[PDB]
Amino acid sequence: EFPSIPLPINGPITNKERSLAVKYINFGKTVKDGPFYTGS
Amino acid sequence: DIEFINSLLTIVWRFISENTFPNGFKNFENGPKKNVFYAPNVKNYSTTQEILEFITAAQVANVELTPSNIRSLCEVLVYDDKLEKVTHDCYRVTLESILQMFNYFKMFPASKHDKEVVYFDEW
Amino acid sequence: VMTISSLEQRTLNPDLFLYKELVKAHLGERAASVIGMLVALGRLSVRELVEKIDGMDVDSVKTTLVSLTQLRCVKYLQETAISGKKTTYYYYNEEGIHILLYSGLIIDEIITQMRVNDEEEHKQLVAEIVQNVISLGSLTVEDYLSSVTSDSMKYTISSLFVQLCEMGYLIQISKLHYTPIEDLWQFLYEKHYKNIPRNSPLSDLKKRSQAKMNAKTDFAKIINKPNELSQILTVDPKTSLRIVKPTVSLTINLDRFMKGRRSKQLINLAKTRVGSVTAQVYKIALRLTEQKSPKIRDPLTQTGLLQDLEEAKSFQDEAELVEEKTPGLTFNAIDLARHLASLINSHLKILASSNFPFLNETKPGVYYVPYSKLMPVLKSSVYEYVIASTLGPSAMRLSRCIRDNKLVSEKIINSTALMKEKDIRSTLASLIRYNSVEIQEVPRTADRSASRAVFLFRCKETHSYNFMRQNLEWNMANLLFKKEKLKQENSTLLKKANRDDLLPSELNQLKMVNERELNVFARLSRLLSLWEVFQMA
Repeated sequence: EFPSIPLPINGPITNKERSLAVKYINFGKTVKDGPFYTGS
Repeated sequence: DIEFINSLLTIVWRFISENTFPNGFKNFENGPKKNVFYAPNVKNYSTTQEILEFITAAQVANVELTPSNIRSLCEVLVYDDKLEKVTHDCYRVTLESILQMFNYFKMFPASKHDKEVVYFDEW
Repeated sequence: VMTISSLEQRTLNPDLFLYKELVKAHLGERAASVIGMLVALGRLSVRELVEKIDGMDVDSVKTTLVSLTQLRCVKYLQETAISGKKTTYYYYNEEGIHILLYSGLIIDEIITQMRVNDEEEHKQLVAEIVQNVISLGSLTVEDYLSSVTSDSMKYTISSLFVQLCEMGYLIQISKLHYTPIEDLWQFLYEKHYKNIPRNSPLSDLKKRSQAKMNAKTDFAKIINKPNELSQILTVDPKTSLRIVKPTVSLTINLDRFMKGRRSKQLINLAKTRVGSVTAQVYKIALRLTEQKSPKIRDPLTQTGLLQDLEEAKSFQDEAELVEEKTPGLTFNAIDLARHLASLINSHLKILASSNFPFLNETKPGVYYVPYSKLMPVLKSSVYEYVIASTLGPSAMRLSRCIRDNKLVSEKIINSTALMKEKDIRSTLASLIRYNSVEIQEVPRTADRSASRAVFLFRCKETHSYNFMRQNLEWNMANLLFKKEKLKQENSTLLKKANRDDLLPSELNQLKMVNERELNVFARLSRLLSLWEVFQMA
């Protein structure tokens, strides 16, 4: 793209905390399957 | 300008780091800095004309005998990137000694999709 | 043309696109429609939402307000007029949206908070009830225990339930937190002003001392009732085990969680200037003084303050008196920070002499942490390390030497540490665009030109802290919008992955997008840990 400029880092690849995002997506799915959703 | 400024900064930072902290306990973590200074004593000092003595111990062969103006200039140079300069001119290298060897930022970057740049193109 | 670099959300939506994207991934699409009108307009009633949505009716608006009240995302405010016709009013609630924002970082700290009983109870006892409190809102005990059948181990939840509300998070439900901040002060500003009879003027007002000091008095027990309270706690039945009252429902508190979250930035400052073991004993001395701390800014001066300079001067002085006069937080003695001898006292003296403003102000020998005199140093020590990490260390040395004096001139930077006109004046233009230089010119002419003028470089605060805060908020809004865009290529893959709970191209499709869906949360947690410092005073 138009930007390629020096190092916006604090974005590496080594997670070490994969279960934390599992807790994130588990909370997301439990709010997704709640009694109230108010979709569409 | 431009290399001898970095040379003088390197040697005065090395002298501060070897003056206010021991030598052989920086590159490893075996009871660090002798459990630093063995629950530190009342020593807690700095150079106070000793840094100009370490200057005088090794110089270039030219007009670089500076003191009392470039001394304060390098002092201001070392309290806007490093040493805090509390009274008694006390100097501690605790973060620059780690940066010379915010942590654990390895394995960067990727050649792929989003963040992994999120910079200008403003966001 | 070819807008693929996401330019179409540049100049349409800061500071509300975050609030719309946090609720679109959690509460459907109809709640985003009303929360995009509560933020964009202000206070508006039910029918004012109906005549503004153009696509929902009273059957649709009132259905969604219950789902937003359950997650305390909408503040109630019932009011009336001078002629009558009492109606209902609604604000947008940012604390509930922050509860939806973190939502797993809450169950990150609450797991690593208990003692020796480790990895036999923090998998299904507490981790299944705390996420149910965060997900379903206000919960009681009797409606939760009906979900289990043949409750043999029915008192195992009670021991972890009395322990959790003993030191914080669990709290009595929002009988006060749905009422807004400003009307709680404005109704109190009037109901102790209209009962004073006619008397002497005495410089024609005088009650703008008396009554509002009275207001301050009965502000103090309004906030203090949602805290550690003896109405729900210390209930002792006869010939039985100690228990709390299970009848009333209870929720979580986002007031002790934030002061427990500030401790991580305090430890990150403690990595500077001292080692690891001394940082560990400062860590445990900080964790012992969590739940009694003065919190991030009280609602006393959040709104209603019309900038009375005597009151604004004396508010930061009386907070020092709150900090000095505690019921036990100042008692950071030897017998309190070694169990929960002289060597740790020497390390604590090094903490006193570390010269960052923590663990200072100690006359008799018992130590205290100055929370109020630390916050500019906390907000500035992390602000410098972002220009250094992203833009450059030379720009960090420059932006520190703008503040090393006040209003540095032109020919003063190039006297220090670097030559002239090579990248000194080049990184200034890379820092005017981030509200971190704030140029100010003075001419000698009569029409304020730029040729016959000189430049003055003063680092004006509270403009660099807010622009980076809005930048971090809009990066967070960017990160969740792209995540819900790649979900559209999985509506025919993840919904269809329910009838069984090999086509190896799906190994590069299903099990390839999963870590692509994980590494956005993995850095959203770091965005959260980097953004919090600009909203803790």
